[PDB]
Amino acid sequence: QRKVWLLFEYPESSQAARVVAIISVFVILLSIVIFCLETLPEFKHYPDITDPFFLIETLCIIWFTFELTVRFLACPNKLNFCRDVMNVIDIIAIIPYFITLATVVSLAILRVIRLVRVFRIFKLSRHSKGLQRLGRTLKASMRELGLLIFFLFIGVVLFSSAVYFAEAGSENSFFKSIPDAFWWAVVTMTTVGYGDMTPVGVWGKIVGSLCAIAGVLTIALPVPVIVSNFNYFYHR
Amino acid sequence: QRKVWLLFEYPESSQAARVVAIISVFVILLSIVIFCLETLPEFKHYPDITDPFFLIETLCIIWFTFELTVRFLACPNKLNFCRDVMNVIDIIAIIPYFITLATVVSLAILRVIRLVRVFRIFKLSRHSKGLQRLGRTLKASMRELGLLIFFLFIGVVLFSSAVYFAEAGSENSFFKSIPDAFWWAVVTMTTVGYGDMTPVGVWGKIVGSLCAIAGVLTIALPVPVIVSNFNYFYHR
Amino acid sequence: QRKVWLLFEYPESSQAARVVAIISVFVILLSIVIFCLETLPEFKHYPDITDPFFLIETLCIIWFTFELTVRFLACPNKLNFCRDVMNVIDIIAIIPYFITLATVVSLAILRVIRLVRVFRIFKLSRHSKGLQRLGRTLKASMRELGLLIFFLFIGVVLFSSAVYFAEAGSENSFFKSIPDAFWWAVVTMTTVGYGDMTPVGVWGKIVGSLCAIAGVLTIALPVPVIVSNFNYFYHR
Amino acid sequence: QRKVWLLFEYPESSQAARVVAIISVFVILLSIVIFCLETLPEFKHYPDITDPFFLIETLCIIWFTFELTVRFLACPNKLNFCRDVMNVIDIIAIIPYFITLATVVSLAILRVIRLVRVFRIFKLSRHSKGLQRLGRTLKASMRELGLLIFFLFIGVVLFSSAVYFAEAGSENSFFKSIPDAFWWAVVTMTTVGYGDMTPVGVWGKIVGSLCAIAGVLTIALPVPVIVSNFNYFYHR
Ligand SMILES: [K+]
Ligand SMILES: [K+]
Repeated sequence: QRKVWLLFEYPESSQAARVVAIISVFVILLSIVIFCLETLPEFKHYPDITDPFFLIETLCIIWFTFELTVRFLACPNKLNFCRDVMNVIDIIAIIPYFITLATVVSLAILRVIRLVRVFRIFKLSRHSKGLQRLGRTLKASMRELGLLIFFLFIGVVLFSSAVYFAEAGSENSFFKSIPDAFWWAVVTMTTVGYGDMTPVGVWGKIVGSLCAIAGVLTIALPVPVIVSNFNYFYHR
Repeated sequence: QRKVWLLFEYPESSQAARVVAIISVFVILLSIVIFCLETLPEFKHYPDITDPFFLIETLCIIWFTFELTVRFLACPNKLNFCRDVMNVIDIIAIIPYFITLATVVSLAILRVIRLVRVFRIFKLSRHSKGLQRLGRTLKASMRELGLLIFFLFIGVVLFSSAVYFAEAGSENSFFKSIPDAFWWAVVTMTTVGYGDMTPVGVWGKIVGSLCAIAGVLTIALPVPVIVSNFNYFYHR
Repeated sequence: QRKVWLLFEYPESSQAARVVAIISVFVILLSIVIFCLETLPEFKHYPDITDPFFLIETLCIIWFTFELTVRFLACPNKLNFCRDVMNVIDIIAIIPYFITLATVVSLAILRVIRLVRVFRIFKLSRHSKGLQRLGRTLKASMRELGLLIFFLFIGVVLFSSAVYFAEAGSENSFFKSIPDAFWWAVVTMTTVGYGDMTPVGVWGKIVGSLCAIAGVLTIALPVPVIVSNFNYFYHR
Repeated sequence: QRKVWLLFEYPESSQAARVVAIISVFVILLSIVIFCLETLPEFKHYPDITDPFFLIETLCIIWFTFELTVRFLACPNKLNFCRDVMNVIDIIAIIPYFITLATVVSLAILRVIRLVRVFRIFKLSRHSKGLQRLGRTLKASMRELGLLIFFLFIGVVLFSSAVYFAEAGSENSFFKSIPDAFWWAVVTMTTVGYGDMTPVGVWGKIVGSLCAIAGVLTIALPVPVIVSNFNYFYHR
């Protein structure tokens, strides 16, 4: 039990453990590539047993379930294994296949279950030493970042309402309502700035200028929040 | 008096005070949602007693006025109650309902008062300690932010003048005048960058490149201003 | 001499000096507003004595020349009066009127001399206490800003070359040559991001992705340069 | 040998050394300008001996090869000469001419070798005192910048998948597949924001809003990484 546990959990234990970690990384990358390529227009049909993409998916899922079963059996205690995030992300990454397999042997639910496979990238943090530190740094500042998001929501509602009320007098305005102007306000406060929605009126232009100024303010506001978490997790 | 105080003002004093604060936050959120929703194209008519949006608005306004009256009567000092901003934001948020009610029982004046109701968001700062801290941090750096805004205005005027004078030789130019170029210059100095207004001439392109460089400078500039206020209120 | 000095130069000396400084600020603002408003299509025709804009310009120029002559006569040293930038910005701002007046009593030369009036904003630095400090902060980091501009130029040339050579295989590409791609590359490295020029090819999209990443790098790069100048002039 | 080595690679050795460095900078700039101007439509043909754009190239390449040969012959040892980056970049800068010359005396391969001439800019680092410091600062932070790029890739894959799956129900959507959405997700996470690809659905707009928020996060992320490298290489 301990031997296989250190073989599958500690890649630095031996060369075989490093090989296992490398093959796990390769399988994760292959599954991600297959998931991305499956949606290409020239590959989709208008699934089945003979589909090569299906075969690669079965191989990846078989490896994932074998690794998960081995780790669960070799875990020192079941509660810790079931409570660890790096294992819950793995158990979420396998269920969408099994739901699909049951139908082989309503479209609204099909929209989300096929989506959940994107989380396959998340066990890369296990094998990436730097990514664990980055995740810890992000988590340590999650409260202040949430507060910043709340402030951004306040500003986005303010500017959306202002621009809609200043643009109500234009017959060709894109802003039909504040819920419609939310997209523009959040794409302005965060400095992306698509050309698909811009004010045309003078008052709308003034409100947009104020929103752009607030966006300049808010693109630099979380910088001190990132500091004192970064430069802090690297020296101690 | 003192019984209903520390209860309508201090949620942490008792469970009843926490319940009152929670219901106040819920009413604020409901009023904000109703304000944003009522202008949707499928909801607006082309007000009245039977309108459900009107009923929810009356409920929210009744709760707001009851809370404001209770707080005013229970305050230990009438002088500072009016001077406090957290109460002026409350008293502004109730006026537009009463103006609307009088007409039920110049159109430009009607649009601004309707916009005034959007200040309902600001009472959320009372129940959010983090928002109070963020507001204090922003207020502590108001003067330097104003200086930065003045510098941005100087740059925006300079670049609008430059781009208009460089673009005067093009018959298809969007920049008809310096006020027209103001929108583009403030959209460039801020890194939003809409595609609705771009120079087409070579000299216009050079001026736009210089404006973009100055925009990188002007949004990388207020970072140290936010610092020494953040990381300062959280450490002292 | 010394009586009108410390009065035309030091507003804080007496109430009369403060009044003179206030009237100078008002004249500068009026001249700037008139300059911006003169180019509006409604006011422009398709100059003369009876033009109200011309009258306001003559009043502003008369005040400027009177103030400059008084300051020059009252200065204790003629050598440094010309060398000081706050006086050279004044002396450029008066020239365009005199050139225009001579014609009333090659068109490319006419557009630049009209343009150079934009520098009327810069005398506001004399009467703004914080603008001088901000200018000193910017000047103290001029060399590193120039280094950053040189790096940005290197990156812009590299990415323009890459995108043009990866996009020449498309008949509908906007990039006709490296100078054409310069505009897109400097619009991408700076995070303005206009939609007027975007790659359409796959290789063009990859090069654009790399340019956008380098743009994030180059917009986050000058922040430490602004620091150690800001927070340095405010503490020492 | 040592005398000419000091004359060539040490611009501070004498006035002649400074002259040699200046002429090398001038030749590099001339080659860059010629390379950029060669692709202009007014100059391209639809090469030969009489082409002036070929003669300037021959002169630049002759100077480059003379300098390279002199430096190689005057070097103290061959290993460091062939291992130093500022010399290997010179090696890459001369080969493309010789390949072109052979043909005068598979088309895609002929195009990439033309592209690789862009590296002519990189010899400017030798003669720029501050560019070496900037390169050292960038190199010292390359390990963490790679991790940041990896995080950006994870986020870009996640958001591309989310936006494609949310936008699958729209017949007019621009997102045909996850690789198509990769361009938009990069353009969003980096705060550039072209208007060529935007979601139109409500769920697509929500996913785009989340991607923009994460883009603000990822543009604020690398600032602390640049610090502790800057302000560190310039003080010790
Ligand atoms: K931006
Ligand atoms: K943009």
